[PDB]
Amino acid sequence: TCNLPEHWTDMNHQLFCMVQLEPGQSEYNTIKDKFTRTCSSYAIEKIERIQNAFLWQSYQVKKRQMDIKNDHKNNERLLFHGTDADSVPYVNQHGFNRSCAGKNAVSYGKGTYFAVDASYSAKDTYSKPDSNGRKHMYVVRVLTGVFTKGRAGLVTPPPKNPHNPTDLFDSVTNNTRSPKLFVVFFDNQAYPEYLITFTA
Amino acid sequence: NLPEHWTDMNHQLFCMVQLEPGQSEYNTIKDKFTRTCSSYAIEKIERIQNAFLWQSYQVKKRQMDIKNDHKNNERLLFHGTDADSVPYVNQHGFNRSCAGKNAVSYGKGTYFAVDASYSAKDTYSKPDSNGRKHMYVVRVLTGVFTKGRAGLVTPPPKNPHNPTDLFDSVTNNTRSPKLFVVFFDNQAYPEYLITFTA
Ligand SMILES: NC(=O)c1ccc(I)c([N+](=O)[O-])c1
Repeated sequence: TCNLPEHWTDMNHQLFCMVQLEPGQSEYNTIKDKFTRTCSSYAIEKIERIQNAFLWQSYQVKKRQMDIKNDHKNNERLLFHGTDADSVPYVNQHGFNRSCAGKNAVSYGKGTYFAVDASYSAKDTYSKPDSNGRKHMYVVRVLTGVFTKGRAGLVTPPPKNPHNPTDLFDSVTNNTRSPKLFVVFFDNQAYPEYLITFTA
Repeated sequence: NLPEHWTDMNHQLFCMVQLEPGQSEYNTIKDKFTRTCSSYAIEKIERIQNAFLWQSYQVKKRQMDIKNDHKNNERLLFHGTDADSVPYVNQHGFNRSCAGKNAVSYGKGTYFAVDASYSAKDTYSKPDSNGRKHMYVVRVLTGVFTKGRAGLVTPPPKNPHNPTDLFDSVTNNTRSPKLFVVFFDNQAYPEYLITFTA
């Protein structure tokens, strides 16, 4: 699938690959710094770039649509998502699925949740340590677009005007002034870009 | 890249286009509907021109055609809905998070019927206060399918030792499918809206 970004490595005609990043090169350093800004006490085992051509293609289609609809290109944020080891193969291949969100982690709506700070996704309740103590967190491109405060029980973002109920916000947050989380409610509004495997 | 049979929308992104009973386009839909719904009468048939939904759906179709190594992945199916959901569906498609539970559930997704008679039941195409019932004709990427189960949140894996390689959809019966369930956004494009009455 097309418009692959220039920093991906050649995939030998594969449509999906996980590429372990070389420590000390610019790309690895950039992601490490984002994580260590709030997670300096954790130890990074490796960082992998997710090269999922089909997921990227569908995400970029949604990004172009949101850029057109909102009349600007300020629609993407880089956020974090902690998950358990058993969900990692699914996310790598299929992205994030609101139908899989826990349960008790839905306080601002029934969508997929993304943290501004890696430290929040680093909680064991999200990046559940596996049998060997390894924890997993994604660095995610998220199409947050135009957002509003969320609330429990939402299944889609609220409309921007209750008298035009189909023109929706793009995401919801806990606090519009100083957001710490964003929730998106549609597939392919979030692209898992890097996987960080780390320990306490 | 919008289809050439669509009306020129003057850079608008969404339009409903009323079809004329003369046309082959109208007649094929009427015939597909009447094959199992001879007791009902069509008020109108509208072509749904939704640029963004079409783009995302066509991307998914190309991906599924590549993955399955054939082009037998799409079926034209029916979906009855209440009038209050029509504005949302026209704009945003079918949302599994909004779907009612089916009387026989083969999974938690959006349901599409082979026969218009199924979608024509008042349980799905609920009559509005003016007696109007609403049924979509939908391009659905059914792909490779298996018999569903009520607990499904996505289609099951084809192979339990490769849990991420999924069937594309599920059905009530693989020998004689009458319903298909899909579990992802942009796997179904609402192409026509039939408004009909008893
Ligand atoms: N999976 C996560 O990183 C995650 C789950 C729930 C929440 I409420 C948050 N959060 O950043 O607020 C993150």
